[PDB]
Amino acid sequence: VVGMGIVMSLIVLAIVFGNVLVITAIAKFERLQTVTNYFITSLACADLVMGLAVVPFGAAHILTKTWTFGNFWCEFWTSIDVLCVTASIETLCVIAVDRYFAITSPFKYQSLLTKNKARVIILMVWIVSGLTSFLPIQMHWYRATHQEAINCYAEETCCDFFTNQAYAIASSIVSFYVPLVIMVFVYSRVFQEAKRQLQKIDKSEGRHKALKTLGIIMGTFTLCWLPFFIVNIVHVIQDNLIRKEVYILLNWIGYVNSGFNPLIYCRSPDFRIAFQELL
Ligand SMILES: CN[C@@H]1CCc2c(ccc(O)c2O)[C@H]1O
Repeated sequence: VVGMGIVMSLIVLAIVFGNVLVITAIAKFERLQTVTNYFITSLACADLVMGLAVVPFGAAHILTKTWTFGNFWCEFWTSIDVLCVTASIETLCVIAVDRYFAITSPFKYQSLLTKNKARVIILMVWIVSGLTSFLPIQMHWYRATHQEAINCYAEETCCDFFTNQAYAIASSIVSFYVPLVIMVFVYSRVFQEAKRQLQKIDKSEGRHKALKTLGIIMGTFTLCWLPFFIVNIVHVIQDNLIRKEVYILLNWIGYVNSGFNPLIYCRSPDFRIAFQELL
């Protein structure tokens, strides 16, 4: 009777609105065009596809309980989902490394990062993301062998995710773990440098904020994406261990992280000034 799809609809609305506003603010105002702002543009683009194309279809599968469209559309949708997730995570890793190189070596920062090199870095990230998602799925390498997967593949009405051990492990390793280690090392080094500067100032002037910022940045990403990949690894090893509904719920918890990115990275006085004029 009552339609409890409002919670799913608001997620799409917020994800579209925030990313569209960020993209328009960067594009229209020339005062915000900076090398560090191209990575934010790429991340916003990845988040925007997902609200428009993955969440709306996914909800219909959950609400209608059937996949009206064809099997080819299942393969295409799964490929887009994997592509966008891995691209967003790798963009976050690139942003962290850029901040590390900015803070650790200030004299050589300008030569290390130029407007030309950022283009190549972004293109390499997107190519690596595309190789992981489209090529294996579209060539039918990831498919399993057990009977339930075969029956699901044969029917053109159902649409469920079944994968084998090698693809699951390699996909998790490429998408999540190496970027996690890189960001951990980056932010530990940045925190050490900040603490040294604070103690120097205190020892100079004889007459918290960094911890809060790092906590926000690391904690939102870890809480959003860490729980899903653990069960992604586990469910292959032990088939009866984890039920499906938990898998879908954790995967949808992971999707919400796309709508939060403007809250963490975008805000700043210049971005606030830009946002004031548009609305
Ligand atoms: C449709 N759900 C998929 C299933 C597997 C998977 C996801 C995201 C990133 C990956 O590296 C994956 O291997 C999930 O979005």
